[PDB]
Amino acid sequence: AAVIELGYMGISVKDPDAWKSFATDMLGLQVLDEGEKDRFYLRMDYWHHRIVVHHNGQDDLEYLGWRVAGKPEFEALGQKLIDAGYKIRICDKVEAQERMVLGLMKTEDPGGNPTEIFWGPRIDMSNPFHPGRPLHGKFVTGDQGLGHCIVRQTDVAEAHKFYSLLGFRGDVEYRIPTAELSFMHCNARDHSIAFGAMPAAKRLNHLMLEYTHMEDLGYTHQQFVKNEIDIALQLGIHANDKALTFYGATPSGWLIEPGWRGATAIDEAEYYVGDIFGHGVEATGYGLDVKLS
Amino acid sequence: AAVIELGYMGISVKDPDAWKSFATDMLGLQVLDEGEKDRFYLRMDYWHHRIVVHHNGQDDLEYLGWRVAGKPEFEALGQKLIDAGYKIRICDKVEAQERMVLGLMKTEDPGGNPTEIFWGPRIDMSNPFHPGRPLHGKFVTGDQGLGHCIVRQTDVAEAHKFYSLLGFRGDVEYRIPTAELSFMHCNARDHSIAFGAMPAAKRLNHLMLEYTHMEDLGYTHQQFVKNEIDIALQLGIHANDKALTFYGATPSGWLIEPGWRGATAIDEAEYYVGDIFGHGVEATGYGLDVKLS
Amino acid sequence: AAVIELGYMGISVKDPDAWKSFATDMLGLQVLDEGEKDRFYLRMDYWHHRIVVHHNGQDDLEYLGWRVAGKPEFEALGQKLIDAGYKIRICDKVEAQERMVLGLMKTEDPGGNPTEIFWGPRIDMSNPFHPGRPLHGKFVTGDQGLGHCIVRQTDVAEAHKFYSLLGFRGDVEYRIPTAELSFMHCNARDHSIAFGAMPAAKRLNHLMLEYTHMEDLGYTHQQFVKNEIDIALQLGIHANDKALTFYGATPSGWLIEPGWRGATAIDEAEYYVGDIFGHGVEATGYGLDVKLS
Amino acid sequence: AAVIELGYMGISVKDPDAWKSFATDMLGLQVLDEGEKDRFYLRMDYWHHRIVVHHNGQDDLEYLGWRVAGKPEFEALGQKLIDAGYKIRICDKVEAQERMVLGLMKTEDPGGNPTEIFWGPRIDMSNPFHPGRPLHGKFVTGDQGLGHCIVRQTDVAEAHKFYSLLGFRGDVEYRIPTAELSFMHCNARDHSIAFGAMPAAKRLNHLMLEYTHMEDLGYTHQQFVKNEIDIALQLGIHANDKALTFYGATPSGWLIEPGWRGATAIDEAEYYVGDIFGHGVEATGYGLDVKLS
Amino acid sequence: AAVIELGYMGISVKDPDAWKSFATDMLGLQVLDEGEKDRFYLRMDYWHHRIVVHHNGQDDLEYLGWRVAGKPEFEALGQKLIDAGYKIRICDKVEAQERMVLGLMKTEDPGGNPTEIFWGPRIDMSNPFHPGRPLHGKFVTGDQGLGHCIVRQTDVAEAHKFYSLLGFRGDVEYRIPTAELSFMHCNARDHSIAFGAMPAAKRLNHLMLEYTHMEDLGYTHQQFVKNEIDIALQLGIHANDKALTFYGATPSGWLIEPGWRGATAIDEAEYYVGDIFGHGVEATGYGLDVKLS
Amino acid sequence: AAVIELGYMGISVKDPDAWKSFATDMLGLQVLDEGEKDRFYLRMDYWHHRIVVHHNGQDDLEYLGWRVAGKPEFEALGQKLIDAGYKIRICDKVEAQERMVLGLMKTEDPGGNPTEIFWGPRIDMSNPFHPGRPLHGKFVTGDQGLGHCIVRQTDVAEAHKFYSLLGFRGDVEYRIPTAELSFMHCNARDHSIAFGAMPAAKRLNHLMLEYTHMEDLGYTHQQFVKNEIDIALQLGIHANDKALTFYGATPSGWLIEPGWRGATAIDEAEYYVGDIFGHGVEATGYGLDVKLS
Ligand SMILES: Oc1ccc2ccccc2c1O
Ligand SMILES: Oc1ccc2ccccc2c1O
Ligand SMILES: Oc1ccc2ccccc2c1O
Ligand SMILES: Oc1ccc2ccccc2c1O
Ligand SMILES: Oc1ccc2ccccc2c1O
Ligand SMILES: Oc1ccc2ccccc2c1O
Ligand SMILES: [Fe+2]
Ligand SMILES: [Fe+2]
Ligand SMILES: [Fe+2]
Ligand SMILES: [Fe+2]
Ligand SMILES: [Fe+2]
Ligand SMILES: [Fe+2]
Ligand SMILES: [Mg+2]
Ligand SMILES: [Mg+2]
Ligand SMILES: [Mg+2]
Ligand SMILES: [Mg+2]
Ligand SMILES: [Mg+2]
Ligand SMILES: [Mg+2]
Repeated sequence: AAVIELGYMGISVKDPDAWKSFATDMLGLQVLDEGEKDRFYLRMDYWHHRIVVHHNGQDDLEYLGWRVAGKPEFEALGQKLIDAGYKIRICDKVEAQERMVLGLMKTEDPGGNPTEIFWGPRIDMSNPFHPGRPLHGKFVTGDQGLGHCIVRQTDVAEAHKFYSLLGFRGDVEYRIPTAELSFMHCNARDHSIAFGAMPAAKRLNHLMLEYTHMEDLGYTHQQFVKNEIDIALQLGIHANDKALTFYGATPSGWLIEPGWRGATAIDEAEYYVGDIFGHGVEATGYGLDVKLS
Repeated sequence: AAVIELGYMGISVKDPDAWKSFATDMLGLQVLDEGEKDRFYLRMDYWHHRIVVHHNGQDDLEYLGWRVAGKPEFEALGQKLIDAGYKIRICDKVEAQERMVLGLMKTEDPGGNPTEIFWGPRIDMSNPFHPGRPLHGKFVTGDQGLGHCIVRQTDVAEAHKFYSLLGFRGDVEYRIPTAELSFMHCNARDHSIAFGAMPAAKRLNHLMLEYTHMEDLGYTHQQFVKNEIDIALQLGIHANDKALTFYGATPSGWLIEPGWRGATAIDEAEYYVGDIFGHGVEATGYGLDVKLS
Repeated sequence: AAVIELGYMGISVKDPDAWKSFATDMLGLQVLDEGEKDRFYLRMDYWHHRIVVHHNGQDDLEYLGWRVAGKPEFEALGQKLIDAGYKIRICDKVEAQERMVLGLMKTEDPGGNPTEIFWGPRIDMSNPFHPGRPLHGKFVTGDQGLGHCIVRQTDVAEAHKFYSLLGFRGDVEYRIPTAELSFMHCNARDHSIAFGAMPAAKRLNHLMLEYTHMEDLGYTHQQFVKNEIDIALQLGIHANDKALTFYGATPSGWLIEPGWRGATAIDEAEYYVGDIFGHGVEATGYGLDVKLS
Repeated sequence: AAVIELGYMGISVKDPDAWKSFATDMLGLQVLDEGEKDRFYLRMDYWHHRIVVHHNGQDDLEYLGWRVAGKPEFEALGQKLIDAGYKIRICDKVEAQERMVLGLMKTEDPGGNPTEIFWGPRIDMSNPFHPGRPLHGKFVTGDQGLGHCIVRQTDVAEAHKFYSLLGFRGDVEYRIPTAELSFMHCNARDHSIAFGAMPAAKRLNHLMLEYTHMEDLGYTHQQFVKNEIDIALQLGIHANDKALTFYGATPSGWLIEPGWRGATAIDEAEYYVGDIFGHGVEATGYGLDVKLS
Repeated sequence: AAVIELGYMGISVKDPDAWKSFATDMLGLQVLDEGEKDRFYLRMDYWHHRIVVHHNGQDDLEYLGWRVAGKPEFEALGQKLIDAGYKIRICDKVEAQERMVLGLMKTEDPGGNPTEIFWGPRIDMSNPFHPGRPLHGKFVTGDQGLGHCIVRQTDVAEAHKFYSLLGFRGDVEYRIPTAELSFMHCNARDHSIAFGAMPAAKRLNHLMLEYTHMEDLGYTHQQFVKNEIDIALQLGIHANDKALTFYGATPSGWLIEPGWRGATAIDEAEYYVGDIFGHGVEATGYGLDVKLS
Repeated sequence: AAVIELGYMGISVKDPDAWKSFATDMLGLQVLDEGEKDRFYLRMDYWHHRIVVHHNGQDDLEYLGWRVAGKPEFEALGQKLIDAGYKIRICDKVEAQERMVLGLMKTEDPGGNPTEIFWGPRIDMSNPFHPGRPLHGKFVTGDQGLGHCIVRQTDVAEAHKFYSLLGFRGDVEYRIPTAELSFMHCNARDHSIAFGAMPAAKRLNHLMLEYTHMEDLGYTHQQFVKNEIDIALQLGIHANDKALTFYGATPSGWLIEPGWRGATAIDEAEYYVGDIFGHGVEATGYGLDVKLS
């Protein structure tokens, strides 16, 4: 029994209108508004949603939702967490329905990040993805889940223990002149969660979303430049996942990492002291002032 | 040890002559009459038969025959069922020979549906399938077994427990505005058995048979229309298996679901609130008045 | 730990000169004479040999040599046989060297057939196979071992227990109007050993050797016809392995089954009541007077 | 938990300048000098290095570095070695940093060869391999590690026990008229370590490095001939790995075996009494005066 | 008979030392100096050279060398040019040897650009490409020739007539708000020559060289940024060839266009009014101040 | 209409017994003796023969036999040769039958080498190739014909004109420090005929035969070394065809070039000044004292 993907994430925001325009125009995500007073959804694929956007918010992560294959794996992982001393709560039907899942449990990772484990997402096969702007392609999701994030941790060894229990694999992959960053995978995506020991004002450092087409990544980069949105780290290729990516500001102040061409996760641990090219610092103050080239 | 396919099914009918004409002309199945006073066979492939048609009957399912790989799996599953508290009977040679199998056991699922577990079907490699009408292609069988059915259940959780013990995987896949339907697989066929909590006059709701060719599905649909046979649900594509199918009346009053292009089963649970298109209700009273589009 | 192929076989013969001419001209095997007074070898591939031909003999099987992957599997299987009550003898270096293997043990199957289990065959990569007559192709060996045989058994259930312990899988595959024949596999070859309950004057009923090319099978058949050698069963295709084969007399009186186009073994048990075509009886008295078509 | 590749090796040399010229001109390896007073590095691929060359040395092997997938396998193998009675030392951060690995332990094989087990090599993805002379291709490394070696052993059975514990598989593959040589694999490379019982003045008999291109192997052979460097064994093809190789003197007196076209390791043990062609003795005194053709 | 590739080009430069450092460090080309007083060579592949760099020069193009398949095509094209009224000179052996070709003719295109047509380039298969800095990959050459250029033309219709006679195909592909640019191909490279009506101080506007690997393109871009070399047009993707490219200053003042992922030429004419993304103007004065996004 | 392969060759020899042993043991060719007093045949494949060996001979080439597709191409090429001023003779049935072809014409190339053009070779599909020694593989023939040769020419331009008329393509490919050698192809074999201006005592310089397997080439090389047969040029790889080959003496004094891994012919002319590696001179006096490395 193990987590198999980053299924969904919840964020809260102070400016929902800015977020709708940002998500659609700058990224190509689809806005779905179900008429709820306090939230809307962002789509990437056939799932009803991948991101829940809550308003009256704190401009930060609200929860990560990690999928397991089914009820037997849900029950086994729950018991594993209990046996290891972690505190979990199995949610009732109302709470599961709020997330639009068949089964749901809530806990917190060792860094304080609200963590949900679920099975049975709602897939709207009748409602194909329709991007918020014209796209050459689509997003890479499927068995790789929605993307990845770096989140704050206060104790890297304890974080690693928790994510290992959940079925993730990975360790320190960068020693940057020394800062150490750890990257963990639960499927073919090179990593789904990553972290280090750096102090951080927010739970969320960045969210990476992956395009199928280089043309969409480039156009997104151009949208950031034309609209004069801060780029924290310039275009570059990571040594671990081999993806072409950049990092730009969101209206909430944490970063989005649009990217293209991520490689398959490997179980064999290796480490690097820098990236392949690029990812030079441009705008500062976003929690990623590392020297990568 | 696990069930690996829906190997055969037995039905009983009040009008065997109507069933011969229906099976051959409307569906393209092959009638095999071995001169027995009380039954004949329907073929789909090289197996001696896939369906036994008993006459002097009740116009309903008589038994489902689930295959295991061999004697060791047969013996292991038998003991598993006994240990879990289910009542089984290991059949003698005469009874096994009646079904034309090397080993046979009989039991009943929690909904009262007679359930057989066997190994070693008779394959007539010398006698290739010869359809009851001209076909462009053939049927999809092989590792996927003969097809799938929905059968009546009175306790969904108990049904799920039983089929899980037998090696099936699956859960609720549709929440239709709320009706919940569960679908379970034991091989690459998207599902082989499915059920929900709806009251039903018959054990059998429908049997799905899959053509290799769209042209045969379309011609079958045309045969139903031309002969003015009730179509309960119109052409459409299911969100789970992605197959193009419709549902038509059989002479016994339960439905046949001829189809084409079923997708591979997945172990990762998801659910839907509707189909991709179609499957609108036409004729009523057949136990499937759900809103799928 | 399991047997992985029929590695070699030993036979003894009354007329070694006739056997050399037969093996080369009629079958295309390669004769290798190492100058030993009491034996010579037959080759099929890069192995030093696949068949040892002893002279001053009884015109029957002397031993079957079953390969395991290595020493750990050899030791594990030896202990398994001991624990189950079978009598084995681990051979010393001289005896292992006689067979040209790294490790050797000797036992007897429940029908009295001398049975050897070994690891580490001698492969003469420096000495490519050179057939005893011109061939269009070569033999099918590799992961499938040298071929298959039917051998005499006195207790089918005990035979099955023994071969199952050794890692073989399979059961009754033919019910011929009733005679039952069992076929067991230990690799991709449809079967490597088979048996039934019929009385037999010899340990060996037949040995099947498989050509890569239909042209070589046909030419071999023609050689039997032209030289007026008894054909016991005519050309035909088996329902289990789908191979085109015939059965002809050897100088020792047991049969050779030259063949072509054998299918991959399947773990799922099925049975047949006849072959696909052919295999009609021609010459009688060879222990295979079954009705296969 | 098992060793997955020969990750690195350390050697010590009396003439570092001769080694730089040899490695670059004769073999095409890349010299990397980090300004350390007592060592330099040789590269083959993206790894920071594959060979450490220590100076003020003994012209022999200093250590073999065997990789495991990650920390869990490192910890499991360490405990396995302890439980079996072997003496290991888990290294501190300074020592791990010396080797540029995330975790390191040191021990000695039963023949006295210093043996290191590590996880997390440093990969310089920013610094692609740049050969020390023009090459048509590159080296075969990746999942196959850097190459293979024969090292001295005093007790073959004890050596085999040790490498088996580490996850290697293999046994005697040559009986050369009798000398027995054992070859063990831990990945797809036909073998990564090999040994026999012959007396040897040095720990290291030879190191084999594999080119992707035959043209580079041939040019290397020509470089040895033109520069009048001793060739111990002439061009030939091995019966086990099917590679085209020759053996030439290094400035340290042990042999390099440049090669091309190695086959995939097999778990099924076989043995040979000679090679496919070539590998005739030319220069003597290098510890490989065997008759291979 | 037709031109099949841009085989070589000659340039002349005022600062050969700056060009050596630029070509090697910034681009990864290989410098080959044959000891000639007035020139050196740049390599990209197995050809003896692709670019001749003459010194005591004008910082501009000296000649384009267009390859034909062999002598029959050389002779046919020569006669075609003569028959159409163009002035050509068939070169003697000394002149052909200067270019290291088997046959050579010299002419001038309608814009005054010295144009050479040749067959039989010198290929140094013994001397594999060795880049002037470490590269992840190599260059795209082969059937696509060395790259492409834009050169000055004074009469677009006459230029088109000339290149059409030589076997090129293509027409106006961009109408940029109106400036019209024409692009012509002679092989699978999307184009090998292009031109428009804009006034130009130099014969050569830019030369495009294509990497096999995105990582090398990105590293080259980084080298331009780090060394503060003018980038005329920023990273972007062309609508015609779909390549990712940027344009940077050379020491001669004309531009290099390093790129990656060019698409196959198409014979069906289409046109665009802008690029896919990027190629925004940065540094001005380089003859490409067009609005492409 | 064009020649499509080197179909057969005739040689005459002073020592037929030495030639039988040489061809079989040293090369693996098959000797076929039809009981004719003055000749025997050598086979490589299903053709009745590829080489006719005449005795009472001159130890040189007697004729090259070039195949055309059929009668229409035979008639067209005959008329082409006549129209161009060459002297041909269309052979009668007896003469065609001597060569075992359906149609035959005889002429002489400009260097005096007897040249035959034919259609309709005799293929003995009933008699598969059986090599004169054990082989790992077979020969490369099929659409590539039997091999290639260098033959004497007195006027290279006239030779080129003749072979061009016959449908061959090619030109000078080596300028060896200056000696120029021309190589011409008529199918996918890199070349089938080659020549230069060097004086030669014999019509035939060498015949190249190509193995499918490197192992057979290496074993052949070893046979030459062990039997102390002159090797004129050592193992090496040609820059044009990329084949691994060496050149050894035949009993007739001209050379055989056994080889492996020839590349596909290219229509685009290029030239080289040396080989990739090897082909160093060993034994002299065989008409190939060129410097190739
Ligand atoms: O996705 C990533 C891969 C590698 C990284 C390496 C260092 C910082 C951030 C990184 C990141 O977001
Ligand atoms: O085969 C099926 C797939 C999905 C279904 C969904 C809802 C009702 C029946 C269904 C069915 O027969
Ligand atoms: O190889 C065989 C396959 C099937 C058989 C079925 C019945 C008798 C002999 C058989 C046999 O030798
Ligand atoms: O790599 C090798 C393969 C086989 C061998 C067989 C005998 C000696 C050395 C050998 C070797 O270095
Ligand atoms: O390679 C190119 C493709 C398209 C272009 C379109 C407009 C200007 C330059 C271009 C170029 O160099
Ligand atoms: O087959 C050949 C290819 C290239 C050659 C190049 C120079 C001499 C002989 C050659 C030859 O026999
Ligand atoms: Fe990231
Ligand atoms: Fe259904
Ligand atoms: Fe058989
Ligand atoms: Fe070796
Ligand atoms: Fe361009
Ligand atoms: Fe040649
Ligand atoms: Mg990772
Ligand atoms: Mg399902
Ligand atoms: Mg079987
Ligand atoms: Mg091995
Ligand atoms: Mg174009
Ligand atoms: Mg050529």
